[PDB]
Amino acid sequence: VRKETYSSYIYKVLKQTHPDTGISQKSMSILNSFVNDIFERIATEASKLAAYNKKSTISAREIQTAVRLILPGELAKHAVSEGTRAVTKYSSSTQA
Amino acid sequence: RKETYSSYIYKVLKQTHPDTGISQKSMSILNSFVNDIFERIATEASKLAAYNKKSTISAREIQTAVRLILPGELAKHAVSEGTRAVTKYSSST
Amino acid sequence: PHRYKPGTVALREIRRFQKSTELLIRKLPFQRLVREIAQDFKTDLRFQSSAIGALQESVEAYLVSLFEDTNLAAIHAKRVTIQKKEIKLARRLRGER
Amino acid sequence: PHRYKPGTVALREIRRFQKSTELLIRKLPFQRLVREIAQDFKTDLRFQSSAIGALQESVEAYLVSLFEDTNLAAIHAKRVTIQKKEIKLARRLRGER
Amino acid sequence: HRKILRDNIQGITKPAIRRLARRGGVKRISGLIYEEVRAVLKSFLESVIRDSVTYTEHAKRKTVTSLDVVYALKRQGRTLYGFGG
Amino acid sequence: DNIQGITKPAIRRLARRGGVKRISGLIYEEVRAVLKSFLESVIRDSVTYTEHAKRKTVTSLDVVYALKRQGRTLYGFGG
Amino acid sequence: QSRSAKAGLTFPVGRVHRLLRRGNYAQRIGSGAPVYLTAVLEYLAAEILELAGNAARDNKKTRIIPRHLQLAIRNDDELNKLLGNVTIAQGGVLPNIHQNLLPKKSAKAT
Amino acid sequence: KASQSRSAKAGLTFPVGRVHRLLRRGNYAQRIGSGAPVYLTAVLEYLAAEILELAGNAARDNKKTRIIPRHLQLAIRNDDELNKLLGNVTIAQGGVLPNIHQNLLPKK
DNA sequence: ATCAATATCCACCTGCAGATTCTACCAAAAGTGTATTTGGAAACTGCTCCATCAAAAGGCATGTTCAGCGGAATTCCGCTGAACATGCCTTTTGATGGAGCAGTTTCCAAATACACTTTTGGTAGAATCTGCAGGTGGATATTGAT
DNA sequence: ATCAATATCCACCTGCAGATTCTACCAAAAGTGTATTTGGAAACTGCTCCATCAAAAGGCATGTTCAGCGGAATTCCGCTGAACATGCCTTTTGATGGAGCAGTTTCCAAATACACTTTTGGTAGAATCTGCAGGTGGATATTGAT
Ligand SMILES: [Mn+2]
Ligand SMILES: [Mn+2]
Ligand SMILES: [Mn+2]
Ligand SMILES: [Mn+2]
Ligand SMILES: [Mn+2]
Ligand SMILES: [Mn+2]
Ligand SMILES: [Mn+2]
Ligand SMILES: [Mn+2]
Ligand SMILES: [Mn+2]
Ligand SMILES: [Mn+2]
Ligand SMILES: [Mn+2]
Ligand SMILES: [Mn+2]
Ligand SMILES: [Mn+2]
Ligand SMILES: [Mn+2]
Ligand SMILES: [Mn+2]
Ligand SMILES: [Mn+2]
Repeated sequence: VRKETYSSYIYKVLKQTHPDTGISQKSMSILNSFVNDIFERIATEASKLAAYNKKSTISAREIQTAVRLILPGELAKHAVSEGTRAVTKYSSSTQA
Repeated sequence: RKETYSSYIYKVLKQTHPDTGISQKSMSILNSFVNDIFERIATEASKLAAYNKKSTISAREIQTAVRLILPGELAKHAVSEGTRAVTKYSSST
Repeated sequence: PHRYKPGTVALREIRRFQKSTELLIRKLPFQRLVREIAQDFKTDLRFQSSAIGALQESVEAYLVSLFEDTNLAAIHAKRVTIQKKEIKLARRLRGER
Repeated sequence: PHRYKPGTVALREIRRFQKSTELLIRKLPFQRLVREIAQDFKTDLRFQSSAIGALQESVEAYLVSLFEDTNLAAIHAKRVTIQKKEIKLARRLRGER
Repeated sequence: HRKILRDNIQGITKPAIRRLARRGGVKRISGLIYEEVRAVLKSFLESVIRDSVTYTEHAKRKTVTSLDVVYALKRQGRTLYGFGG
Repeated sequence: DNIQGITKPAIRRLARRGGVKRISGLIYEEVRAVLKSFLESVIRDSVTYTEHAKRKTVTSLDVVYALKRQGRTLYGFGG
Repeated sequence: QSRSAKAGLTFPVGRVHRLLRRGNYAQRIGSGAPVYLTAVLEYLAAEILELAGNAARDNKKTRIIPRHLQLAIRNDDELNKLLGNVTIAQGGVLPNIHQNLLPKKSAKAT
Repeated sequence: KASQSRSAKAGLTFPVGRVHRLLRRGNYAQRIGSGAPVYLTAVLEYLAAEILELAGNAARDNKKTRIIPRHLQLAIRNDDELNKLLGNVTIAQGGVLPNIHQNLLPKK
């Protein structure tokens, strides 16, 4: 049976910036739980948001406020930045 | 036209101690209590299910749920009352 | 003249306030504070009435919760006077920074 | 005839142990206890290796974390030796009850 | 002259603080406690208002409700009864 | 006594990593107390997950969820 | 006849079933679950109500108010644990004054 | 005809479609907006690189090239924001930041 | 300040658990096209209730005196932990039948559905009942000087 | 132990906010009965990796010596509680304006519902490159006897 993680990615992202740097087995297991940990953290606050506002949907605005609540100062800043970029660069739903 | 458990809480109260009265805010607190725990259980149930590759939350999840989220004596008595009612719900064929 | 040995009326006070449950910070002054604090986030914000209460009941619950712990950090240093240093430790152990 | 002053190997050990991240409880003993304890919940229970790994890792982490708080407790009493009364306050000011 | 007021953390009077610690069983209060207590009280409200308003802003509202203060509290482990939810 | 198996040294070590310099005599049996009381609260929760998953073995992710609902989240073993 | 009735419950089994559905917990919701939960929820409501009244009773009163709730709670190994990180508005604190803070040196009778 | 991936579109290297999959079936709400998964993935990859960078430095600072848990710990613990975000998280094999209270040392 | 006895450092080199470039097959995603479906963002607006100014009213914060007693600096000592060398028993290590956990096919008991039809718990309201806060008083404690 | 100042208690009192009591319009609910889609418990056994044990490692247990830490006893001052008085502003009761929350309807952009097509990250795993833990020997810092 197949099981997937964020490993490949975690690794490619590591390598992108710092090429001659590697990652131990446990380390990858840990960084994976971190992602999942936060994934839930966020998706859950989002769930509650919408719920709170008789809204049946999770937009980006929810994922936003969530991110805003969950993450700390300077890190909530950078996240949201990265969030709204990725989306805008995604609405180039044409050529690109 | 918001809902609330006030109405039943009051019954449940009177059933045993008919004389006793429950203040306005005392009632509001109790409502919170019920929604709170309701919340904890459902959520735990929801996970027990998810953890175990199931699409349905049965009374079986609800039970384990209770076991995980309540203290011994409360948990004990809950599982009973729980089983009880669900057994009597099937007795009514 | 009549004089109550120091610490006697104080105990009268402890017994007193643990028996009651009314808030202990002046309402308005408190409201003021909340408003001030909030201003630093969103300007021209209207506060539902009860939001101040849920806010106040909240803080007061905490400060009292925190004081008990503080008082335990005092008796610990074989003292009976809460010192700025207790709060530090008291908060440090409930884990708050 | 060489001999270290009372408390010089202590720090050597503190410094020595904070640099590492090796588990500090012998595994078998721990393993037994974990099992002894689980027996009271269900008999004839099998334990994944890692499941016992997860426990020791976390239990130790916890104990270490508590010892720091305990030490702070002792330094608050102008002492440098952690007494039972220390762990006690450390826990009380954390909720564990 | 006629139009002057002030910002308010000193609005938390020494007598008040004394009272809280009183209900908390404190019998003897060293003088450095007060500004200390104030320091804390501030960053508590600051922490709760923040999250609590992040909620109003999301509701597109401009009126901090109570289930606003409430969800904010819950979010943080401090759960409150007697105001909704 | 297996709980006795948690040798006087191990307690000592943890307490070093913990930053402790001088350890009073009582600390040892006390630490054992804490330790057991911890393991118990965790395993009860753990095993409960086990019986629900109708298994006889206690998985690593069983400990993990237990630890999670206790507010003691762990990284390094899955989940 | 209502499921509440068909179960001996006074709590809205109907309601709880819906809440659970429009609550996002599982894809599906076992038919018996909502029953089992409504029972668990009724129980607790009564348990506290019982201890709550008792506190009112002891204070010579007939109307349960928050201090009673808060007293019932902080004095019950069970409830005080289930409601460890919950705050009762207008509840107060269990009366308690540490010994080191009390007066004297042995002046009892002998 | 030809086509890239949604991750490719957003300039991301973390699985956008997957995060969208998990989001839907993760039971959080009836609907999952089309941008939400893109936004979320962006955040995640961010933090992902954020710990990674820091954890890397931790390692390199010690003339080592492979990140082991100790590095992640030292990393998380010194970072204010991460340390706060992961305060109730314990890292298997991370040790603790070295720190010996003054009242226990003679001077130095 | 002067040795020793040891602990700590660090540039130097090496074998093995474990990372790496490789080719590669693919169940399962992720993507895509047309069709069908809808839950929220916008536009309008009824009324609840948040922000105010008002001028009396006194409960309550603030400042100053006074000294009682608690906290801090300081001396001395009994004893409790740290250190240390030892040599035995308990834990660590490497290998293995096989106890149970995952992997997959399955067939209806059980759970959605969409439409109705019967029933019940919230809501603006009106005659009215009632538990207890807010006060006084005389008896009964509790404090503290003497 | 006694006497005076005070605080607390305990019983009878009562106007008033907030609970008790029917009345009844009703819309959002909850029950009901097939038609019908689906996940969970079942039966099997393929496949890890758990429990068990023998054998050489090495950490622990232990009794002795004693430094120095803790806790007692002591002394003293200045910090904070008790008491009392001054007048500031908080609290209270409206009365009044209108900012916004919130109930409704609405229609279409954006999202769900498959069928079908292209793409990909997971994997078993042989070939093989390599980071670094670990064991060595000599410079270099730290600790304590004097
Ligand atoms: Mn969206
Ligand atoms: Mn009083
Ligand atoms: Mn108790
Ligand atoms: Mn009980
Ligand atoms: Mn940072
Ligand atoms: Mn190449
Ligand atoms: Mn629509
Ligand atoms: Mn006047
Ligand atoms: Mn004096
Ligand atoms: Mn004294
Ligand atoms: Mn078998
Ligand atoms: Mn009815
Ligand atoms: Mn009264
Ligand atoms: Mn000393
Ligand atoms: Mn590929
Ligand atoms: Mn090395």
